This record gives sequence, C-alpha cells and structure tokens, in this order.
Amino acid sequence: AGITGTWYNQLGSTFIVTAGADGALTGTYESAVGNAESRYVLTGRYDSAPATDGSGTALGWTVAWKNNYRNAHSATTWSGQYVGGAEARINTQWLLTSGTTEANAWKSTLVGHDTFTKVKPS
Amino acid sequence: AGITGTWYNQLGSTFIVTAGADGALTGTYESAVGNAESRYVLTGRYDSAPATDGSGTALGWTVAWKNNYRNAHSATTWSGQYVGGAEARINTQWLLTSGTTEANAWKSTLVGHDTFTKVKPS
Amino acid sequence: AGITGTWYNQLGSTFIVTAGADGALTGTYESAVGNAESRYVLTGRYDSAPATDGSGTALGWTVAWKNNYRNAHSATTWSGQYVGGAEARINTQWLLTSGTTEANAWKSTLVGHDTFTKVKPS
Amino acid sequence: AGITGTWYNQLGSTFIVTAGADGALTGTYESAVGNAESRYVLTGRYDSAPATDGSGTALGWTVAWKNNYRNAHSATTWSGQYVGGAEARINTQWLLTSGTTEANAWKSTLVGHDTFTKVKPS
Ligand SMILES: COC(=O)c1cccc(-c2cc3c(=O)[nH]ccc3o2)c1
Ligand SMILES: COC(=O)c1cccc(-c2cc3c(=O)[nH]ccc3o2)c1
Ligand SMILES: COC(=O)c1cccc(-c2cc3c(=O)[nH]ccc3o2)c1
Repeated sequence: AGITGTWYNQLGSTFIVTAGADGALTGTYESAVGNAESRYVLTGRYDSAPATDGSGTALGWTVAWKNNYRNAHSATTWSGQYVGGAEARINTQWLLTSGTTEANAWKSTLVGHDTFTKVKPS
Repeated sequence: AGITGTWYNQLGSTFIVTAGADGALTGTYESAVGNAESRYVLTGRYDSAPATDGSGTALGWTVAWKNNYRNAHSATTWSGQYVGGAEARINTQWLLTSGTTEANAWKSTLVGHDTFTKVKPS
Repeated sequence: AGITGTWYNQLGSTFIVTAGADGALTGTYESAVGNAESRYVLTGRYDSAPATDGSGTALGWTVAWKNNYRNAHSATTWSGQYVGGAEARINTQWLLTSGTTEANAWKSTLVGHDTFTKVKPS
Repeated sequence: AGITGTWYNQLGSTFIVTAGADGALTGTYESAVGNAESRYVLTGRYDSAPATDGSGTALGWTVAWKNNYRNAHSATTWSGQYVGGAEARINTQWLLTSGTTEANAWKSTLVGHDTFTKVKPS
C-alpha cells in the first residue's frame, strides 16, 4: 500500500523501492527513456512519521545514470510526496543534471514531473 | 573523485559526505551552528566514472527533514555537478517538497539553487 | 494557430488568450472560473512560425497577481508547448515567485506543472 | 519601478526593459554579441504596488527564441523578484521549453537561475 513496492511512471519507467524503518529509500530504477539500459541503483529518504492530517508523505531519491552497462554522465533527483489513495501514487518533480563543460553549464539541467502508480500505463 | 569531505553553501549550511567507490553518497547535512538538532541524514549518488573531457561530475542527494528531534514533513533533493580544479565547487539546483493535502499540492514544492565550496562563506 | 481562445486547467482556472501574428500572447487569466475579482492580465510570447513535424509550439506567459481588487505580491510564469489536433493541449511547467526579504528569498519560488485543454473537461 | 533600464546577467546577456505604469514589462533580450541576429522581443508583468515591508517586487517575462533571422522553436520564461537599492538586482529562475514530440516531452524543459544587475559581469 505504502511506499515499498514496484511503481511505474507515466513513461513506463520502473521504480523498485524499499522504505526502511530508518527513513531510507533503497532500490533500483529502470528507465523507459534516455541513454539507459537495465537497472540503476537508487537511494533516497522519506518522512517515516508523516503528518496525520491528510497530508502526503514527503520523499526524494537520486539515480546516477551509470551502471555496469552504460554511463550517461548525468543524475536525476525526484522530489515529491506519496499520496495514500484509492490508487496510491507518488507525485514528483525532478531535476536531471548532466555533467557539462562550464560553458555549457547553463544548459545542464532538465526539469519535469513524474507520477508513479503501482500499475504500468495502458 | 574530489567529493568526499565537508562542503559549505552560501547561506551557512554544511554538509559532510563520503563518496563511495561505486557511486554512493552518504553523510549528514546541518546548520552553520553545528548543533545536533540541526543535523539530518543525507544519501545520494554520483557518477564514479566521469568523462575526461573537462565536464563536471553529475551527482544528487536527498535530505528528509526529520531527525530524532524535529520533523518538517518535507524533503529536499539537490541535483548538480561537481567541478574540480583549483577552486572546486558543487553547483546545484534543488527541489523542496512538503507533504500537503491534494488541495494544497500547488504550494508543495519550492525550487532554488545552492553553490557549495570547501571553505566557509565570506 | 490553434492557440487563440479559451483554455481550462485541470483545477478550476481559465484563461483567454490571443496569439498575435507577431508572436505576442495577450489575454486574461481567471484564477477562479466565474469570479470577476479573480481576473488578471496575462502577457507572453510564442513561436509564431513553429515546425510542422509533430513537435509542440513553444510558448510562455506571465501573470503578476495584482488586479484592481487584490495583490498577492507574486507572479507566475508558465513555460511550455501547445500541442494541436483534435485534443489540443498546452502542457506547462511554472514558477511562482513571491516578493520576499533577502532572509526569506530561499522560500520565494514555488514550482509546478499544469495542463490546459479546450474542453472544460472533455 | 527601479526596474526600467538595462540589465545584465552573469552570462552577459543584456535585458533592456521598460516597466509600464500598468504592470507591463516590454523590451528586448539579447545574448550578448550586440548583434541584431541575437536580439529578441520580450514581454512580461511585474507587481506595480509591492509591499512596503522590505520585500522585493515580483515579476516575470518571456522570450520566444524567434526573430527575423533565427528560430530555435523554444521559449524561456524568467520568474523572480527585483530587489532595490544600493544596489539593485533582479534574481530569477527560468524555464526554457523547446518544442518536442510527445515521445520526447520529458526532455523539453531546461531550468536554471539568472541574476541581473545594472553592471556587466566581472
Ligand atoms: C543525461 O542522461 C539522460 O538524459 C538520461 C539518461 C538516462 C535516463 C534518463 C531519465 C529517465 C527518466 C525518468 O524515468 N523520469 C525522469 C527523468 C528521467 O531521466 C535520462
Ligand atoms: C520546510 O523546510 C524544512 O523542513 C527545513 C528545515 C531545515 C532546513 C531546510 C533546508 C535547508 C536547505 C538548503 O541548505 N538548501 C536548500 C533547501 C533547503 O532546505 C528545510
Ligand atoms: C533553445 O535556446 C535558444 O535558441 C537560445 C538562443 C539565444 C539565447 C538563449 C538563452 C539565453 C538565456 C539566458 O540569458 N538565460 C536563460 C536561458 C537563456 O536562453 C537561448
């Protein structure tokens, strides 16, 4: 129900996460897009004692897009909240920074928004 | 990698990180004051095999603003790049999401930027 | 070409825009559908010679949240693209900056996304 | 109000703006060679009656990157605040959306931050 489980964004990427009792997020991410193949390590944190007033649960995680197969020389962070609901979801915005020369730094960082559910889109 | 150690942002904050051999970032984020109550766990990832063309090293990390003392029901992610050389820096953009109700989700996420140096501001 | 007219977001706001031949966007943003004291000037720019390759038409606009009735001492910019066809959309990300003191400048800017359609909901 | 004038960002782009009595911003933005080919129309909005408590003045503007010479099929919005006096600055964050196909929309938008002053960067 909660955060631990297998989630998918609107692009069909797969987010496999475990929420630890200590506030840790660990798991793997597999992207449906970009210069990516197979699973990447993720790590992050979440509020392990959220408000009880109907607010969502704040969280964030990072993937650096290097694994044993490929290296895109970039990293994404997702910042968002888990929303317990009929259909649970994690609503995020993200920042994807590529390593760049200093002259190209102004154009280093993409921004977007991903919504995760436990079902893959159709 | 150049990353392990203590970094300071432009507003006082301090973080101490270990860059592990296969891409992990682990450490703590705190205030200039350095009191324990201001200290929070951080975890993230970085490119452990960056390009050799003078490009920066992509990284990101998360802090959930809960520790043993306090809970802001929110998390920050920093996404950016480490720029080495004579005056090394970590240049970041960040997203701070607070847990909200759905009606308030429009006011859930702050955005900004932080630059970290190895020496304290001023 | 397809932009001019009335758009609805997913949360109860409207706007009416004219896309001029010179790349101008002008109109009115009504934050609460039906409420006249909730109408604000919008101004922006769009690509007046977009590609005809399946790509969206890039655009942006600003609303400063002051009118004759109210003033939130803030302004939103929406940056995005218009997607035509039978189910036309304007997909945006936005930045909402409030005037703050320097001390509070870290908390000045909210980020989010909205999607506008031509049907109120269809 | 303090806003009308010639501003420069940290990259040396030149923002020539007029703040009209009604909340309008109008002018030109150029990236920096002084050349016509590099100059683009901007429009935006600002809070024409800011708070009197020390807070900055909220504002935003858009440039679509089409002129008589070039067309990048993209647009940037800047959202920020003017901070008056000894000396004046406009602090912004920006969103740069390029037209994309639907499949590529996740990579449509860059994010960054620009600070403008009435002097060139040194
Ligand atoms: C510089 O390298 C890239 O641009 C890159 C490489 C591999 C994957 C991705 C990727 C996947 C993904 C996603 O599922 N949601 C949000 C961002 C996002 O980004 C990006
Ligand atoms: C609702 O806010 C909080 O719970 C809280 C508490 C303590 C620190 C912060 C904080 C520090 C910091 C930083 O150095 N750069 C970027 C964002 C950011 O946020 C936020
Ligand atoms: C696709 O992009 C372009 O074709 C293009 C052309 C000329 C200038 C720019 C430009 C200048 C500038 C700046 O000063 N601050 C923030 C963003 C930004 O973008 C972009």
